[PDB]
Amino acid sequence: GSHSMRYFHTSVSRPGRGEPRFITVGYVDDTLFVRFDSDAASPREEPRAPWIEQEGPEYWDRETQISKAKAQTDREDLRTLLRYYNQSEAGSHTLQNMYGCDVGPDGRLLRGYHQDAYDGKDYIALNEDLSSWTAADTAAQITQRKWEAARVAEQLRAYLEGECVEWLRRYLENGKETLQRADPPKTHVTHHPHEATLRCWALGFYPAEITLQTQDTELVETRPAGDRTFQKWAAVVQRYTCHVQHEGLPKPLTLRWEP
Amino acid sequence: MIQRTPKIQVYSRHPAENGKSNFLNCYVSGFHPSDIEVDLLKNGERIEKVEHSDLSFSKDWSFYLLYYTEFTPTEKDEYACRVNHVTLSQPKIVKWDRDM
Amino acid sequence: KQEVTQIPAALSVPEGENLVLNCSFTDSAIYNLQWFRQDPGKGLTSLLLIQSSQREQTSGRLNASLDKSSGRSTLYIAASQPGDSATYLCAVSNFNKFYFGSGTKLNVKPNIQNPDPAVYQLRDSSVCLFTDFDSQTNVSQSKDSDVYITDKCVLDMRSMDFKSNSAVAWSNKSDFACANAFNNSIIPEDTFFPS
Amino acid sequence: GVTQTPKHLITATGQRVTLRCSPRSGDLSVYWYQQSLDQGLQFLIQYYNGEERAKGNILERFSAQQFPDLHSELNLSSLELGDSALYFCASSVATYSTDTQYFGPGTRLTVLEDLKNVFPPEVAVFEPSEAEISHTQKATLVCLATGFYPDHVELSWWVNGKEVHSGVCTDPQPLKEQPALNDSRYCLSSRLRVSATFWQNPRNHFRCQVQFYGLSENDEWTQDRAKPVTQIVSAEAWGRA
Amino acid sequence: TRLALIAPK
Ligand SMILES: *[C@@H]1O[C@H](CO)[C@@H](O)[C@H](O)[C@H]1NC(C)=O
Ligand SMILES: *[C@@H]1O[C@H](CO)[C@@H](O)[C@H](O)[C@H]1NC(C)=O
Ligand SMILES: *[C@@H]1O[C@H](CO)[C@@H](O)[C@H](O)[C@H]1NC(C)=O
Ligand SMILES: *[C@@H]1O[C@H](CO)[C@@H](O)[C@H](O)[C@H]1NC(C)=O
Ligand SMILES: *[C@@H]1O[C@H](CO)[C@@H](O)[C@H](O)[C@H]1NC(C)=O
Ligand SMILES: N[C@@H](CC(=O)O)C(=O)O
Repeated sequence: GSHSMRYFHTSVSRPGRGEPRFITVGYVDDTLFVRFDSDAASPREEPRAPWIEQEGPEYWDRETQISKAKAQTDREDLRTLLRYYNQSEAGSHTLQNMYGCDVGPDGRLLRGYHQDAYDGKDYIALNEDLSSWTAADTAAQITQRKWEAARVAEQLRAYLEGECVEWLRRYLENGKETLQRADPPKTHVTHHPHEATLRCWALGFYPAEITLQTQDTELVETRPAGDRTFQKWAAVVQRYTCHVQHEGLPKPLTLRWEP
Repeated sequence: MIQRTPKIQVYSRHPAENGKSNFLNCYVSGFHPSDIEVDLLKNGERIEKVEHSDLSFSKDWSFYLLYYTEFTPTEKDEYACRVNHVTLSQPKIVKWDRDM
Repeated sequence: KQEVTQIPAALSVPEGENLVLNCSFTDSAIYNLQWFRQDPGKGLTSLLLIQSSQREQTSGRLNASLDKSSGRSTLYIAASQPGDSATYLCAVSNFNKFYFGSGTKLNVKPNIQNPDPAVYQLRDSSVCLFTDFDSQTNVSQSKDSDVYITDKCVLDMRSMDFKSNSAVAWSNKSDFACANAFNNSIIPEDTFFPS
Repeated sequence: GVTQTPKHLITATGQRVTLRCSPRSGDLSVYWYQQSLDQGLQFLIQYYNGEERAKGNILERFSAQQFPDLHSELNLSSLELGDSALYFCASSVATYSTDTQYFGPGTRLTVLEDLKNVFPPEVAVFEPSEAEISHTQKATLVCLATGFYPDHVELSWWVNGKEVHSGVCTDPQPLKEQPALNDSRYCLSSRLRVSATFWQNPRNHFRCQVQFYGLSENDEWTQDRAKPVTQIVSAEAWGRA
Repeated sequence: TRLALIAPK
């Protein structure tokens, strides 16, 4: 079906303890493939998937230079936003950014996204027209007028419509064995004791999109097994049947607890 | 300032099989801010070499991390995971049983 | 490592001509590429800014392309005008480094529909003047180090909508006349030589 | 927009100069560039809100700073002949990779070994040709500047006391009088073509002005002839017949 | 590949 490439950034200021901690990661669909952490001795963008290691040094140097420039831009933004919100320089604050592009099975661009948060709340975001901003408060409106003046969206829109799609198309080709294959779950049900519980399990599946009494049912968040696979279970307190729907499954499987 | 309480889950990479190598996980998510302390315990004793994934967040900007360590399960050994956060008035320990 | 090169280094064309100015660079990890025009007095003025991920830009008669993969940029100038005469430089922005290229010096010659070439002698305050010739007429330099020949130079009388090239020659020599002042340069046969 | 000071600068080797720049109002970033013949336009240093941000291949003897009022200074010390160049200031709103810079007029620096060869120009106006008025129905007037060094000259015309620009041409570069001698004096020519009836009007004043940028009155001078300071030599011409 | 953009807030 459809695919995606995303880049996540996080800068957390550390007052009196030095320069802010910067961590950025890159995802194709739900697969991590690149990272950069400022808390390393020699900070460089490092690979996290086999299909990305084939890139030459001109790729990794550019990725490292862009990560370091974003860490520098964030350090200035932290101090700038203290002025905007009139906050003390003694407190830790967090700037998050996410940007990326959604492509369909045909390879064209479905949606481009670029959004920033400050202390966990939305700050400014590129609208889906890739041409206008929505700022969350009057301080973000300061950023918005500066970003409109400097024609920031023009570059974002060119990247999301152009470079983002082209490289996502390349990544899926070089990693078609791991990025375009869907691993179905390994479902089983257990019983935990005039009252008891039935637990519908789903283990080792990719991608993360999985569907398992919409009131009394207890459903945990999808968790990674640590080996690129995922897990999920649901519980309720023969007359019960848990529905299992996944893209890697031939049919939506229904299962009852075999005693 | 937004403060969100972490969702702690303790489990294992492989199914229940005592006597084979396995990976013990402690996946925290939905928390904010990022500053968090996560320790893995063996019979109440801290596990020394504990790995952790690279910090990242979900749609609602809440972070999520994965702490993991290779271990060999035992019917005798009881493992747990301690997570301390600013949202917690006291550290919360979540013990790992095979069927959860 | 960044090396920005431009071709050609100079360009002298008739007005109205579509121009192709080329720019090349060796490092593709740029933030943007710019085209500037430099006038001797006013300095540099940005004409087109192409964002990192963009492939083209446009502004009136100007249209520039960008190909980071091959490290090339082409500026297109449609229907060149005499007011476009300047030096055109491409600039790239790299990581903490800005680079400029050698530049293309552009001279857009106007169209003299009524050429009336002639050589006159101005009243010595000895100056000879070759004026009102077509833009194709090239004023060659002197054959002697004692005669000074300046290159052609267009003056615009916009109040009457008329332009005319001219070249000035002067020398301290006793045996110096305007009939032979520009004889080292190829001159139209219909050039009026008054007595 | 961006303004620089001084416009021109004549100095000797080993000296020290300060180049000043006031960026566009509201701009936080200032840039310095050196344009030379053998290297073209070369990026020296960039300041952003008082903090040095970026540097090209700036010399150890070059020193720069951005002040709290956002105006910038460039100090060039222990000067050499190779330091002769155009120095440009630019400014931008901030550090946006998507936005452009805005350049100033530039400062022209020529460094000479000694100021003994510095000479002011001699100016003379040449009245139009009688045979040209009868033929082209126009009158052109040529201004000539001779024997100046260096080439820091700005020629302008002044008709009837006020300055003009229409019907004016001026050589883009000065002309070397004696390309044999390496330290040859320069020459420059400019023409002013007016209507034949306007020059024939005997109550019209024509005056070409040559702003020669030479030494300052603060420099030393140990020669008996006049000190070649920044002056304005000009030649007058009135209507004839 | 990553986006090349410098845009202070
Ligand atoms: C400039 O490059 C284009 C290719 O992009 C080429 O077709 C053209 O001939 C080049 N022009 C010059 C003057 O080299
Ligand atoms: C600019 O030139 C390119 C190459 O010829 C062309 O494809 C494009 O349509 C031109 N853009 C405009 C606005 O004319
Ligand atoms: C014009 O004449 C000059 C000499 O003054 C020479 O350098 C140049 O090559 C000539 N150009 C053409 C097109 O003949
Ligand atoms: C130009 O005229 C001079 C006479 O002053 C003569 O000596 C010279 O040979 C002439 N040159 C040409 C090319 O006719
Ligand atoms: C430049 O030199 C002047 C002396 O005229 C001095 O006051 C100033 O501080 C110097 N600035 C720098 C940046 O070196
Ligand atoms: N020489 C002038 C006489 C004048 O204007 O006073 C003419 O022929 O018009």
